Amino acid sequence: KENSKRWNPEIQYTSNYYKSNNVEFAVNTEGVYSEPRPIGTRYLTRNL
Amino acid sequence: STRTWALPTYNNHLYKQISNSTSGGSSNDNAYFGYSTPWGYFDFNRFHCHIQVKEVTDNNGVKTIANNLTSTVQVFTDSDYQLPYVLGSAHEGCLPPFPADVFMIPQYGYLTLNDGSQAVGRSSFYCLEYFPSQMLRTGNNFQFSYEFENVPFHSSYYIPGPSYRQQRVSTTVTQNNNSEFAWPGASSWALNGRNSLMNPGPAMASHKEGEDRFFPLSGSLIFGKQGTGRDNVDADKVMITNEEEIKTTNPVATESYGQVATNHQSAQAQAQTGWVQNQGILPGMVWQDRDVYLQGPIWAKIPHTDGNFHPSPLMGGFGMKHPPPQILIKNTPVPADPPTAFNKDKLNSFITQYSTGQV
Amino acid sequence: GSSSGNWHCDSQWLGDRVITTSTRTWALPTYNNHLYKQISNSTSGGSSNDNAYFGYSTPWGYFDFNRFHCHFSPRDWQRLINNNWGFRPKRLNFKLFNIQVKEVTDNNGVKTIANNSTVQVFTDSDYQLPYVLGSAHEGCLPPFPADVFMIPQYGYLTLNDGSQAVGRSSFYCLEFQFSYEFENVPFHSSYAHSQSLDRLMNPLIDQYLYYLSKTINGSGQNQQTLKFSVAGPSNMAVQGRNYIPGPSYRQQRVSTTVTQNNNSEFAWPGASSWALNGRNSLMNPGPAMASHKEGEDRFFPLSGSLIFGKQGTGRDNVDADKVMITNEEEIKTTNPVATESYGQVATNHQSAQAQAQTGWVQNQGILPGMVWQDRDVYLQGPIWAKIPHTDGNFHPSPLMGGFGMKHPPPQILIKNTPVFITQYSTGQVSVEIEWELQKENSKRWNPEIQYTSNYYKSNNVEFAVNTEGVYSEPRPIGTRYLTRNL
Amino acid sequence: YAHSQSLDRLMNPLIDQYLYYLSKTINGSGQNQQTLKFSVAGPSNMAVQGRNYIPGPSYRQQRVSTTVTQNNNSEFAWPGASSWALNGRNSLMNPGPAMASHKEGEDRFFPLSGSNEEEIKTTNPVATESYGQVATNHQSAQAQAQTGWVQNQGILPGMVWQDRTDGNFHPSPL
Amino acid sequence: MKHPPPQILIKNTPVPADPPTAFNKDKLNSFITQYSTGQV
Amino acid sequence: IQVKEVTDNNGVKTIANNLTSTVQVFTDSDYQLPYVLGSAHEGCLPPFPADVFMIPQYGYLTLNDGSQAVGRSSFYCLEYFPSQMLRTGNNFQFSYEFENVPFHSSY
Amino acid sequence: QNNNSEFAWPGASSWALNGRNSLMNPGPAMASHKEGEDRFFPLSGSLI
Amino acid sequence: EVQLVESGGGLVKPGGSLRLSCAASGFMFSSYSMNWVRQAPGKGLEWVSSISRSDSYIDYADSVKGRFTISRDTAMNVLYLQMDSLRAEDTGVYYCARTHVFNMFREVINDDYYGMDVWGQGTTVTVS
Amino acid sequence: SALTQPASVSGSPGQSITISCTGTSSDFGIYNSVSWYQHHPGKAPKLMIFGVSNRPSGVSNRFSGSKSGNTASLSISGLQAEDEADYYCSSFTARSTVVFGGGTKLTVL
Repeated sequence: KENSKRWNPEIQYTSNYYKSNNVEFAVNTEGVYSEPRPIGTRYLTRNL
Repeated sequence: STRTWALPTYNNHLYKQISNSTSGGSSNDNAYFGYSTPWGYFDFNRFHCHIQVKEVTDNNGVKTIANNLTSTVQVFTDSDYQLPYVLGSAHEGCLPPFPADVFMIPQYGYLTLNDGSQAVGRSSFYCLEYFPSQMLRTGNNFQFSYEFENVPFHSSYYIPGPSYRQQRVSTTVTQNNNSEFAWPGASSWALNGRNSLMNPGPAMASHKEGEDRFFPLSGSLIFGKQGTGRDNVDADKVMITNEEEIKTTNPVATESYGQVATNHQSAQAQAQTGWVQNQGILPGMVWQDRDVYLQGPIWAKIPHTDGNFHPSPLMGGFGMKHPPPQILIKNTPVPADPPTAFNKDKLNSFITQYSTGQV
Repeated sequence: GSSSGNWHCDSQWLGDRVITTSTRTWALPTYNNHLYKQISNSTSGGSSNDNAYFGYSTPWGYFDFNRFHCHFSPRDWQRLINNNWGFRPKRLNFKLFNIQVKEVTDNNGVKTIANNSTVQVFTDSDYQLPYVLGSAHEGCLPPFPADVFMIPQYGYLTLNDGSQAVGRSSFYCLEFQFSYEFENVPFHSSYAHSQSLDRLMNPLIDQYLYYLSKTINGSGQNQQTLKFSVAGPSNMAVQGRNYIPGPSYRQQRVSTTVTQNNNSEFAWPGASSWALNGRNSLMNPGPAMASHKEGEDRFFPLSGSLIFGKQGTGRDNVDADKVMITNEEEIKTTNPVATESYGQVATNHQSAQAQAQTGWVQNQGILPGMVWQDRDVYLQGPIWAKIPHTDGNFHPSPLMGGFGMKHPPPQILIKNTPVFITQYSTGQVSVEIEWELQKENSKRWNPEIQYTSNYYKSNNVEFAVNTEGVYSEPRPIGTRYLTRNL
Repeated sequence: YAHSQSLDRLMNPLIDQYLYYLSKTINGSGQNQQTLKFSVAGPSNMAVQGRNYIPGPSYRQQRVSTTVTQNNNSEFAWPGASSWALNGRNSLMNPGPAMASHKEGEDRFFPLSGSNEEEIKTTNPVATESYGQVATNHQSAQAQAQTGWVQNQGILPGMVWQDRTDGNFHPSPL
Repeated sequence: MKHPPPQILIKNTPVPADPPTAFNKDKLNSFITQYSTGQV
Repeated sequence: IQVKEVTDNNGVKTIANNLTSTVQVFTDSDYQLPYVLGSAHEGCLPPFPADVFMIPQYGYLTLNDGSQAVGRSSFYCLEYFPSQMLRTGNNFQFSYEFENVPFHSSY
Repeated sequence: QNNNSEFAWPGASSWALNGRNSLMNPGPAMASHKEGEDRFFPLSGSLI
Repeated sequence: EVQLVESGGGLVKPGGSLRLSCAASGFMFSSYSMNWVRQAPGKGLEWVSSISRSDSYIDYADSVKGRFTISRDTAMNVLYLQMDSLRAEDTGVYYCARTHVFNMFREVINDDYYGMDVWGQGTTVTVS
Repeated sequence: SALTQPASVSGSPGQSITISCTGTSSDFGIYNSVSWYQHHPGKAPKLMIFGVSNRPSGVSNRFSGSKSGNTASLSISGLQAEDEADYYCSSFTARSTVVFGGGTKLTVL
């Protein structure tokens, strides 16, 4: 767990509120699941 | 109750986005976005409602149906209510009224947020494969027990209850105005700029005492007679239920609730009144719910929200925070022969298959 | 010569509970030179009858922690609003210590301040005083722990006719740590439904109910007919539905592009309002209703949105970009839009001689089977309110958001004992609220929406001090991000 | 008992709110002057402040004065009176929901069918007055903001009021 | 060291100058000039 | 611990004991602050015990492109750490245990 | 901005083993670009 | 890699009409505002029209107002500027840009303007 | 138009340069928007600065900006031959239009 006392808000991985034909990380009209972008594991911060 | 059911293979075992754009999306009021799942579901939700696997092959020009003993059927209940709840909209697919019938199990689909035919970021996609479920072969069975939460008795037998006025349509066509007022003259409630008909609306007597012929345009649930057509069937092809039992404590559906003074009298101004076309709740009102019919639904799910008032659903029956859980079912896909050389793509070739059994 | 307490600020995240402690430094002047003095608009000129007031100013100061950002860092709010579907304040603990009295002397032309005297303090746990906390006033503990704040003066209002008093009016003469146990209140719902109330249907199977599709065969005379059709996926507006959206009281629609707005002063003339005993009070913020239809981002209800203001924003007639106009879009699924009508109703009986006429419903009370979402709580917004003591109420949750209660945290009144002599005091204040949480259980496959800081390179970091030492909150953070089925 | 406060004045008179309201929609003069100016709701202007609760529901009564000269010279006793129609039978509303009898300062006016109640005027709307106003249209460059009066209002969330089968609301009799 | 001796942070608790006799929401910018001494 | 205040009366400054003042001191034993003690800065205790020294100011550098700050930047408010508040009669003490490290080699 | 020549294999970093030149992929863990140069990417040095 | 390619620029006598299309690729085209700007020969950039995220708000520079119509089909991401009643001043190079917003989930109704993010190389429209 | 910006500026490699555009009435930099663009002839214009001084992911650190009163200025440091282009400033306006300055062609010597 992150015990950090950092005051300002962290960066988080968010799915942008968007308007599009298809839903990211979900099936399209032909039933083909698709992953839109590579997802990193590094968002929260820690001191060096 | 017990029935015999038959479960086909829906969507070739695929999840497929569906929306109005596949149907063209003519009107903005009918826009929708959602998904369609291979799972079927059992719906016993209507009052009058109260494992064998087969395969198919094409041999020459004829189709031979054979037993398959090794194939399985996946079934699970949602008892945490984590899926969309489709049993509460009074869809078809219920157990048949007469036990000697054999019924087909309806396909499962769910709708979510949209703007037009597209999908906003907030819209969420649920994969039913991601729930745990029990897999049944031809000798296994499935059962569970449910316990209804406490709900008030259904009543079969100060100022009157609220009203939201419906247009008055008369069964004799000569009486009705000679114009197309089916949608234009209808009582609606608008949400997110999509006008939605008010049906059935609050519980209100359908007609004044003595005037049986007149009926509220969207006030009463309408049931089709046996064999009635899906599109444009005459009035004698449908049953129109009347609420007149409740006329004592509730206002008539086609009448104004009352009158209120619109100004102050004086020597220079006459006393004026105006009609109350709709009235919310006031202190002291009493009212009756809508009656339930042998063909009518039993329960609904109270949408999970901060607040609600008198949650009993409008169509009828017992509103419940946690209703009887959904029961989802599908036939586990058996792939055909894979190619002898590796190809990463998923297998789209499956054996034609269906199953049957009891409830 | 021995400190009476320590400094406590931190957040212990434990299971389904949170504990948020905050400590600040305060200064209490002497108000009204130790005198209870009547006040009314006649002192301020009494321009309008809508602004009439009567009441008393008291020398006592009081502590107001009622705003969220007192107890939450910008980080502790992020950690909270991303992973949880609800929260609520189980307990409260308040400690007041390190009392330091400083007497002021003006000698020759300079002022010298030296140590001294007592400081009276009490809490009202019988609620015999007026309750001035839940009104969204100023003077609450500062967000940034290194600030030093001044205690606001306590004064109250009562019955009036014009600026004069009446025989029924009351005059109250008010003449350290404690713990508090909140009463049970429902979890705040932090989430935005992934379904809409009208679309709950199954898109595949069709309903067994019928509707009236055609009232005439075609163009001509004596063409009246009744044709019924099935409600199904094709036409989804006419399907029978069990539940209907929440109530509405309409607001005017103001557009942030100043050319769109009508060229006239309609701020008070066109504002929705409710009249009480002849005094017209503006409707603010009003019932919970979404601000704008989907895809409309320049229109906001004129008086229905909590409007904050940015750091350094003046009191009077500040520019549009100096204020932060909150968005209540999250509740558009179960609630009617604030600038739109609730629906339509029939205004007459059709017949051979009369067409079917309808008219808009500009306000609707509660009807059986409605559901609605309450207003969202914001990082800067209030926490609790006192449900006024009356013979009846409906859904007491306050209209500005937060937890309605009939016994809210007691007021804490404090004053400098008169010795008169120029005097003031200072010290520490700590407040510890144990929050209870409701974890996020959802089965959603695709990733949620989350509150994330932005990556563009800039001179200042959001929610941090600039080169002058001035702490500033750039935008309101309201909590609905996680989604849940309807 | 009786309240010593009014619902709209529950505020602290000495302190500003942290909320802003829309002060000015027009800079002044004419033709192209249009601007959005926001101000703080505070002690000086107490009508526009934010409030957590709104008063009881109203179903309006006709105003009758005890000085027979003021009253209109017509038979408005039945036609004028508020009523609730049931089963096609009109029924006078008596006494009706609990509401104040008359505004402060007028002791000669009383609601026609609604009986004095002046004790409850703090949290309840006056019988002979509308509940408030609601905008009836979207303004634009081409249309002025219009507000129609609300003659009757059912329950809304967060209301409070004073007193005088399948379901019922606030069963206390009238 | 991965856990060296900790940092020991210290400051003089600000004691403001006299506050005004009317509430001003702004934080107090006027403090008594002060410093402290002692032993380690 | 001793506390003084400074007043300028007429043109001259006068130092006088303030007894009710407090001094806040804490340790960061969770290592949640930036740690600057390893950069060999000045401001250490003096080499000669008869010297009286001034206590240095604590400030910290974070991520930056040029002079501007990226979104990964941190802002630590030390007031958000629980600390012990000491008047002129109170004291503060703690102990520490060095983790196992290899002998420094002199030879 | 790239050079107009086929430098895909000749240009690339490699580690020869037993006489077989083997591309260095992905290689040691190293940042992809300087700040502002994010359009550039190391030839063989990132998972694709 | 986000790219917007303008097309349809050409030579049309004054009073004629030209339709300009912008083919968007690599990003969600319906989540962003999109707008056209114009660079006359030997002049600085000028702005023409705009279209919102949900198409509710269409804006026009004072000069071209009423002579141009901006709209996006959205079936296949593309943008369209209908140029009607061209003048001699409409010669230039038309660009297709998209206003850039880091977070599409608004927290406040009045959002500070951030400017255009992605641009096309632009097409040349010439009148004679 | 509506934003006065100098015709051309020039500097030797290595030297800082301040390009500054001014505007009239209130609407100059309404909300936070004063935005600086880099237009190379024949290629897509780039958004050097968004906001008064915030600069996007792609832009180099050398570019910077500030707005003092009625005047905003783009400050280029560590000048190079690749910084030669046209530079425009823009500000959103009260009617939801954007307004570009005439622009300054920076010729590095």
